[PDB]
Amino acid sequence: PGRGAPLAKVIFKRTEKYGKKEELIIASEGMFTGQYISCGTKAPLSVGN
Amino acid sequence: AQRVHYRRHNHYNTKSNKVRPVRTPGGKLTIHVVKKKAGKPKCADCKTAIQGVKALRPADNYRARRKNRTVARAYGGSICARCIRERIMRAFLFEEQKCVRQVLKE
Amino acid sequence: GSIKRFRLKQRLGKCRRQNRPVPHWYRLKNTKRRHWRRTKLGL
Amino acid sequence: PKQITDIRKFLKISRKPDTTAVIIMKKKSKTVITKLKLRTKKYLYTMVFADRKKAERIENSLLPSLKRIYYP
Amino acid sequence: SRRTKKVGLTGKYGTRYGSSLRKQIKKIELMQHAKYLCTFCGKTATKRTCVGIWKCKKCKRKVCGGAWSLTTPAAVAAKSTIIRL
Amino acid sequence: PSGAKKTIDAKARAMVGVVGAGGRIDKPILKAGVAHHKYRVKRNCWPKV
RNA sequence: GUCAACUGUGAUUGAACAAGAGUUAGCCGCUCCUAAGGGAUAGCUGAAAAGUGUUUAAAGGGGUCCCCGUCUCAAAAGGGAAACAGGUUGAUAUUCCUGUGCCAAUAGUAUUAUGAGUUAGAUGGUAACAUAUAUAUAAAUGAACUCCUUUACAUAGGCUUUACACUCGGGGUGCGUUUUCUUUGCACUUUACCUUUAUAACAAACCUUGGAAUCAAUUUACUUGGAGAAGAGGUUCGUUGAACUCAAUUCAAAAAUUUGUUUUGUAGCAAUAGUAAUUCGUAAUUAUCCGAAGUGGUAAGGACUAUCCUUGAAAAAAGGAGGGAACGGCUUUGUGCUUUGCUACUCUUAAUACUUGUAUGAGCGUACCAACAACCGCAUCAGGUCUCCAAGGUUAACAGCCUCUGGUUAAAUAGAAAAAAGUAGGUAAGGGAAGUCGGCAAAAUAGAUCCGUAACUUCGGGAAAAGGAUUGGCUCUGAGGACAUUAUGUUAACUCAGAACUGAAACGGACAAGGGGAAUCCGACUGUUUAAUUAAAACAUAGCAUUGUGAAAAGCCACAACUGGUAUUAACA
Repeated sequence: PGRGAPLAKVIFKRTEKYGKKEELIIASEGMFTGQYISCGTKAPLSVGN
Repeated sequence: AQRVHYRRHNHYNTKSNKVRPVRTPGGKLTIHVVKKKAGKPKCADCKTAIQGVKALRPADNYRARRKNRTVARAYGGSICARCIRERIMRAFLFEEQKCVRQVLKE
Repeated sequence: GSIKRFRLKQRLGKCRRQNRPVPHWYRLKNTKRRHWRRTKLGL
Repeated sequence: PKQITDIRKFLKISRKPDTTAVIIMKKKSKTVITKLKLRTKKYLYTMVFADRKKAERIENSLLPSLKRIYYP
Repeated sequence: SRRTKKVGLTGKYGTRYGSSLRKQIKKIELMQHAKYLCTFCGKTATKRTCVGIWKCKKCKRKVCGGAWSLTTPAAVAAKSTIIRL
Repeated sequence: PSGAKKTIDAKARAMVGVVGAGGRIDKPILKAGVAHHKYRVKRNCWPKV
């Protein structure tokens, strides 16, 4: 309610530990549930990366 | 008829304090506070209620017999059979693809 | 109100105990008496 | 309370040491009918016998040590 | 429908409130409550479920979009630009 | 989006595409009740007087 | 008991006064948990007092050296483990009593019984999914480490299902009216939790078959479908809570386990308890307790639908899934580990015994009032003061009006008189605002059905405009269902529309209930405000517009200082 922007729930996998971790990202227009999102230097150019 | 009186203490009609009047063997109209409505067990990835599994308050769910709490096949009461199928198919295809790509690359 | 805790309970019984008039057997060898509506305990 | 539909189960419950007493009552003639209520510490079991004579014979034959309770 | 001569859905607001604003509201409100076509499943069931969020009923999938309709031009132009190279 | 130009380090991150819910301030605000609900989840910044 | 004072009159009365008595909980609350919050630690500032609260941390918990990781108080209406019925006292009772139950536990070792598995970890069902009925539905290999889910949520609108309530009609009991008339009026005809409650029933969900356009199925509402509908056959959840062959029995057929007929049962609880009775003794017995159905007032559920530049707490607590650490009993060398030899055993609930501090149920609350005198207003003060239960007739109606159940007939006085004057009221010939700053006051108007409705307007309204008509009682006429015989029957609620007759032309017969029109001026609007002389033309408001500000060395503001707030922020700010 405070934010003007939708939030996006993104699941990442732990790398120093086992199991799945959830982060809270700010949504971008055209983002969707079941989308694969990439983050990093070696990420490809695409919306919401 | 007669009016009712509260019996259960904390005499308010809140969401957890909802009531059925009943007439007794003494012919008296008395009151019972019913147990609260409880959400159903669900498929996690679909976010929807699942077959077979009883819907019970956590007190009743603690006493409940073990057959009632879950489903026998695969990932049991956590996810549904259609969800399980999709994951099995996907898991099968990805391994097949992985080997073909390894053969392909050089 | 209806609900109370041990210290209040004890004190009220104490005040009740206290209120009773002076005994006449002592007298033959004064009083402060409380009336509930007119004088409140103020606890 | 739980009703019982099998004489063999009724006897098998009766034989347990948790049984304390048996209670008998016979109801209104329409033809008469007999409710025999058996008292274990855990529960009061009821068996409905159409014939009083059968019910009474079964009750006498069962454990003659245990207390018998009569409502009239 | 044929009830109103030309006001339409802002007839709910009636005689109260300035007319030009009611016309502006009419355009937004018409866009807001339309059932849009879902790209994923091929049915016209995509509705706005919260301010930036549009869910299709049939396939149960939430697309993040514009405020009053699914898409702005801006995102499309960006999307095409990324695709072309 | 203010029009400001800025020079920043190359390694600083950002997220591809535009923020969701575009056009938010372009629906006409009908009434005072709408303003009450908007500020209800924000703070005691309204009415200004 | 009682009458000194008080009980603004009397008083034997009393919430006054004196003496005593009275509040019993594993199951009802608090008690436990976190929230909005409060207090501290770590620090750091401040002469100290204090200001702060992870912000330069070598501080609390779990496993078998590792992994988590500030603490604590804060809801008697959020979350939350578990009990009801009848009876009982001078005053309490979910607590005493009687019955039935339910809940959390319940250590060690040894016996015993209960089912599993063995020569080490069950099965069914194509499927969705199911399966331990032992007194007792008890155990259906599983460690670290994980991943989920219940807890757990807005508002509005209808539809639908049940319950309680209400009603009508029949039989049965007793009581009432009873000149005359009444095949009558009334009362009573009761049934709880609990038993993975057992089943039936139904809105949904899911699955097998099936393969749909000439679209069909289909709700009050629109919904659904090749990402598989209708159809056909299942299965589940949730409501519910003895419905329905449900269970037992009989005789006939499959059969030397299913279906039809007979006999039982308020499913057990359950009648012995309740209730109306009925006799007898002067405490005991007897007789009774059930067939049809409608109304839709409450509440709960369900499937939904619609809206928000608003999408509407959390944790404690509990459950499910992934994973695959570990692994027979008896005997012994060698080195807990390994080779030799043996095989009713290994698990698992419950009961029992013996040992181990005394191996079951903590603690506090529970009276009465809740203002019609117990609370606050200096006081038995016409003021104020939070929540739920909600009967009949009338009706749109839980309004107003009268009535049954329950309550009351007391209000700081009484009597007698009846003029002025006062005050709350009525009513007035002819006129009709000419009185008075002012139509102020009062009255007129008002409900339904049928007609009819302008200037003007942002075309949405204006609007109940204006302006008309009708409305009782009675006896009918017409229209709207459900079942089952192939055009004919059996049968229920009520609402509508029309025609006569009728009467002091009277009927929204009390009752509730708008005065209207022509205009101007101001403010657009819903909103807000001078508690106790002020509701508006003032404030807010949408709309229009401006300014500053790109971030920890920013804007703007707060702090003594350190530091905060805007900020869980980010120029659509």
